[PDB]
Amino acid sequence: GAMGSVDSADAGGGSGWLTGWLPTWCPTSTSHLKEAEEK
Repeated sequence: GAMGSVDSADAGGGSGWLTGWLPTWCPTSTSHLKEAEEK
């Protein structure tokens, strides 16, 4: 599985093609408090 790194927001989520039709390029991930794992 893939995972982001650091960003704020660009896309704002998905609806169709965003179901996995792009490379690691996904700044939409506004995460921060990832589960038990490497930060």
